[PDB]
Amino acid sequence: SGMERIKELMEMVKNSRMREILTTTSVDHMAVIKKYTSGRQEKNPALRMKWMMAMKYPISASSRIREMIPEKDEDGNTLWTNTKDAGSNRVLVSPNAVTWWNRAGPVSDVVHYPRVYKMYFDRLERLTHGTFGPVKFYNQVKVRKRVDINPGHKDLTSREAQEVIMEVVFPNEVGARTLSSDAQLTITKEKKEELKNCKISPIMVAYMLERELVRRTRFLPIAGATSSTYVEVLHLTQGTCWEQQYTPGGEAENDDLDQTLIIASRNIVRRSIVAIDPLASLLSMCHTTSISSEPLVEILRSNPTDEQAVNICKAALGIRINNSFSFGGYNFKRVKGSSQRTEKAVLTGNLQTLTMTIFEGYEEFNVSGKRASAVLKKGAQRLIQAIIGGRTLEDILNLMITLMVFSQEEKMLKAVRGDLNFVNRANQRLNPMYQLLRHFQKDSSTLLKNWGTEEIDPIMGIAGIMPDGTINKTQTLMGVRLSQGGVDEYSFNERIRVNIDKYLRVRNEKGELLISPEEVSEAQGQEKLPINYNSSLMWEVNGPESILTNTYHWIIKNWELLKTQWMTDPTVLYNRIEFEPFQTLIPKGNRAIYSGFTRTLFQQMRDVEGTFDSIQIIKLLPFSAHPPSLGRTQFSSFTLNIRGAPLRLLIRGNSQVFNYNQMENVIIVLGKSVGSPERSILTESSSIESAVLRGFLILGKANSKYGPVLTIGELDKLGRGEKANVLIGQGDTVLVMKRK
Amino acid sequence: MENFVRTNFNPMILERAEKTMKEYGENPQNEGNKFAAISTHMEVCFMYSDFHFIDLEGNTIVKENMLKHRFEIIEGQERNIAWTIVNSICNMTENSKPRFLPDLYDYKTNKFIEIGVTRRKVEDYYYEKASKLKGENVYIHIFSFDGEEMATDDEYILDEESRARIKTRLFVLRQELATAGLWDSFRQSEEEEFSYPPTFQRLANQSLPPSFKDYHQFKAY
Amino acid sequence: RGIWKTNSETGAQQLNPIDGPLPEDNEPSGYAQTDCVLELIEGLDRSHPGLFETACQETIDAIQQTRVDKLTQGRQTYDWTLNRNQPAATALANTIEVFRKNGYKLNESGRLIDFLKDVLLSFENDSMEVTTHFQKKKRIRDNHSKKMITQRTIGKKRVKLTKKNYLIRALTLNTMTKD
Amino acid sequence: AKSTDEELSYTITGDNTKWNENQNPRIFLAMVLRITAGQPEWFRDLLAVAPIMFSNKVAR
Amino acid sequence: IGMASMLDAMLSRARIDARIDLESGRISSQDFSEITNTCKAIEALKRQ
RNA sequence: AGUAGUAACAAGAGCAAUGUGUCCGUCUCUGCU
RNA sequence: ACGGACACAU
Ligand SMILES: O=C(O)c1cn(CC2(n3ccc4cccnc43)CCCC2)cc(O)c1=O
Ligand SMILES: [Mg+2]
Ligand SMILES: [Mg+2]
Ligand SMILES: [Mg+2]
Repeated sequence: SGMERIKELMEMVKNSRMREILTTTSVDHMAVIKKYTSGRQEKNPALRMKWMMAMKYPISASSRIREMIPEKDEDGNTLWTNTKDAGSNRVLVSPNAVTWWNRAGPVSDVVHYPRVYKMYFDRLERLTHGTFGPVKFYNQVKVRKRVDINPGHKDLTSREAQEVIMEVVFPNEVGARTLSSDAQLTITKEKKEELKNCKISPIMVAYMLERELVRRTRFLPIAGATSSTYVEVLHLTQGTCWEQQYTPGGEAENDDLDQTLIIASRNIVRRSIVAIDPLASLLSMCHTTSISSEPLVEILRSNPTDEQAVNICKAALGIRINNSFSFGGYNFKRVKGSSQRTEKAVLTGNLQTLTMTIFEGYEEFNVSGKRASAVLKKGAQRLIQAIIGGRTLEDILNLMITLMVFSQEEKMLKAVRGDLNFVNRANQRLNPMYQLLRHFQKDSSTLLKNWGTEEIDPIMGIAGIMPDGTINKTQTLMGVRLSQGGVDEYSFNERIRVNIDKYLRVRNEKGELLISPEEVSEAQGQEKLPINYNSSLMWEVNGPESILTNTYHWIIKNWELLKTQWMTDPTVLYNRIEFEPFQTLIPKGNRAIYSGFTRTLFQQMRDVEGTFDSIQIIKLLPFSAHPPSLGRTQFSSFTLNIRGAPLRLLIRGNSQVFNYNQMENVIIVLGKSVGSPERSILTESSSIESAVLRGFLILGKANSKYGPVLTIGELDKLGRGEKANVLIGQGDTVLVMKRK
Repeated sequence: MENFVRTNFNPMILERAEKTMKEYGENPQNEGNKFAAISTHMEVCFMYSDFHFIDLEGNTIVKENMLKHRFEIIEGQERNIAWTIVNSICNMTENSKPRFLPDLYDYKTNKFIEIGVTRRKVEDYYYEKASKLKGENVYIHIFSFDGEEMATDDEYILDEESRARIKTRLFVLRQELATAGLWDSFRQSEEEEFSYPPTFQRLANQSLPPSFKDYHQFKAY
Repeated sequence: RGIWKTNSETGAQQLNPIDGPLPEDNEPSGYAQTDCVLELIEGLDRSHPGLFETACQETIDAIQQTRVDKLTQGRQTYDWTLNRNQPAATALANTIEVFRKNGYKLNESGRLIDFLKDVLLSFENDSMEVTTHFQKKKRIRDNHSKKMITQRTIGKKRVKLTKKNYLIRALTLNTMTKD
Repeated sequence: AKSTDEELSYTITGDNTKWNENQNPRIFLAMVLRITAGQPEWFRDLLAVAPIMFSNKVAR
Repeated sequence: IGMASMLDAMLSRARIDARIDLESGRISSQDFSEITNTCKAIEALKRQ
């Protein structure tokens, strides 16, 4: 009842050394004296186990084995022996005693293993009922990123889950801190009701709860899906040259499917506009695309996902549009106006150079969901007017932080205090608009006194909010008011009817241009579930790193066919649909200026004989997959958007993107070998070149018998029969003549 | 003062006062009037609970010497010990857990008790204490050297004799602070440091670039 | 090519190459210039504004909440009370025992910074009194090989360190070969 | 990315000769004092102790 | 965590555990008195 | 002799740092088809 | 949280 431990403490206190230790050691010093060890350290346990298992008794167990396991086997083995001491509570045990217990010990009716290790049985249930597709062989472009190896609880973070575990298992030891969430409280009451009358040790209960509730992450090289059920089978699903198609056993997660529907929508939308019919291609790809081995159009008829590119895929089919987008989890529904996106290089509050994406153009908003409402008048970097509503008085105060992050003026971008790294510890680019969100939730005093005040007229139906938390009726902040009733429901939460056209601009029965394809967010996220665009319009796995390698891999094996199309009737070659998903990597204003340069380079390779570089026709060819312009400008590199970072591709020589390797006789793209082009080096390696400059011929290396040096942009005022020395790029000079 | 407190309070009161000051990181001789105020708080918290029992029938009695105490004393213990007591009580009587550590717990009325002792007026420190403790169902009780005491919502769970004895002891202590003169400093008294000792100061002076003779001269440079 | 001085506290010969003569070849040199180091740290602060202050604030928050038993996280630690390596928790327990035997009881609060204040205050102690492991040898006969061997029996013993000996042991790094 | 196209780029695969023997605790003292500039002086004195102790160390 | 000694922590925990067990009816009054007197004997030794 | 290699073993006290990352756990015998 | 193993640098 608790009498035995106080009698034992009396017995120990009657010893003098024990009493001095128990009276002089504090609870903090007990952590030090608990790990006190005065013997020699045991090293090398592998070697020690190798030779200790040759002995008869390598195992030390408690003395109760003398009552549970006999001293003699049926075969005559000795199972345990008493130690060299006399009153030791410890015996030396043979592994034959372990085998005796496993074959002839007491059978128990109560086993605890499927409950304590329920996580691993969940894993085995996911594997056993899983399905295997084929194996495809291609160059896997893995990217090292942080993923979840244990998903944890959705309502908890790791520290909140550890505090829930302490409140459940050891409730009288939690100390000063309380549980600061209602989710913590519901999980705590549920786990306390679940774990009543448990004869398991509390530490094993705590570790079982940590396997259930605590989210663990690791940096792993992932090629495909990144949800926690595709990460446990990462050794099975991917390798260096192969992909095993695997669907785990069981029902998928909802928030995982909601995310990967958006990523698959944006790929099909961005692929479609560089087709000659952007609607007929989007319908051809939506009906064949599958997510976690489930078709797309059956997901697009039951999902409440409110996103811009999802709405193109539904308005093409016929599913009704719930027109809104989501920042922070709230429905940010537009009303009126129109904008367009184009990024820029702006400065932030912590003196860091940031590449933000700001929506330039007027947009009227009705932002409302589940706790409040807001009618945000807003244009270009200007929170003009927001009559914000609510239900409780405090829930308006947190949503006040929500709208003022989305505003992005020249006030909130320079009213940031603290340390807000938009990169991570691996120099990985975090998206900026959600980093100001999680920062201003608790640091809000810089967003209330830098925002200032604006004068208003005493009209009824309007309240106010001050910087210092005062509800007011004379003054308030700039562009933010407070209403009472707000805007009612069943107009944001109605899925309205719309119609689509050939170029995917989505307009309703009145004619509101609700979605244009130019308003699609051109980001490449990594999906939680795999996506099989089983179509002849895409490649095997999408991704900007994969579109680069697979396009050049296809030109290299089809080079015997494509070189003949290049030699005669070349405009049939440029119009290939294999070349079309490569154009999603080029920015929009750069497409016609690159094909006009490239085809002008390609025509000078034809009118000048002997200047046939098959390694440079390959490199420039998927930049001609567009109707050209007549803009006679000079380029030394072509930029390519991959994960936000514009990779350059040099017209002359290797790069980090297109590297030809003379040693292996191969073209290396992004570190992936994409095959030997033709192996025609002896016909190649010429002197005169024609596909580097526009209207100019490189004539060998540098020579100063013609005058000074120029650069690539300063060749505009030249004449006939005039040669020069030009910095061509990558630290070298060539003799260059503007021809006839 | 110092010897006043050591001649006026019991050895257990001064022992818990010295242990409290050490736990909060301050010697009793550096802060003497704070030591006297801590011994005052401890003595009032002990006179609130001494010889006050609950019998087997649940009726509170007062004794001189098979009984259990009415109050659990939380002031004086170490902070994690006091939080163990408070957490065990809040888990038995399923109430809300107080945000700050209280001073007593009453098993009869099932309530946490907070004790303030002031030299100033009772009502100003009472309103500042009820503002500091806004949000909890504690029972505040302010005593003064003046001879007035304030309860919470004018309700009393202690009897008349014990509260009169507390006010008698506080009046005697206040008059004892006057006759030795130390009521002027008493009634008008309401960071991390890391220095170098001299041997390490000379080691610091010998650890510089060769054109500096002093560690502080180099720190200024 | 640096300056030689005798330490006033330990009595040791100390070589100061800092702000020494600039090197004249490609040999390894220790003549670091203090102004150039300060210029580089100033440039690191200029390219990263608010970095040093954030890192110092995190270190200030971590100093106040670090216990003494963090020092038990180590592996084999030079134990100055034994003049030998011991495990880290054993070495810390011997140091705390010797300190509290000598009147340095700030580390009784359990914070690491009070232990560090005791470490700095113990250098003023004119005579440290530590417990040392001595041994008692005895010639016995081995019973399974019939060879006269030496029986070693380790006991504890109290000695008195001087101030300079304690200061030399407190600055002592024990060495061994990396295997 | 932070390069134009008329630029060579070379990478040194570098090590340093006798790294720990050519470092200096007095330089570490100057580094620690400049990093903690404008900080509380107890904190600057606490963080200076380890370079001062390594400037006066002996090796058993 | 803690600054009190191990013995004071153990005696405080034993007293509050016996009191909560007597409030919850999980021990008797004689067991409560015997636990509290064992704690007082340990404190009589700890004084010396 | 031999192992070995900048210093040892060839019996008669067995000397394991710091930092970072990843992974796992929670007290009289010798037989690898 | 603590421990063990392995890798790398010093
Ligand atoms: O410690 C408490 O819970 C508590 C502290 N006082 C303040 C005093 N005090 C006592 C210890 C202590 C430690 C830090 C700061 N003030 C402290 C007691 C008298 C003088 C100051 C007052 C109450 O009413 C309390 O309930
Ligand atoms: Mg108190
Ligand atoms: Mg009080
Ligand atoms: Mg090196």
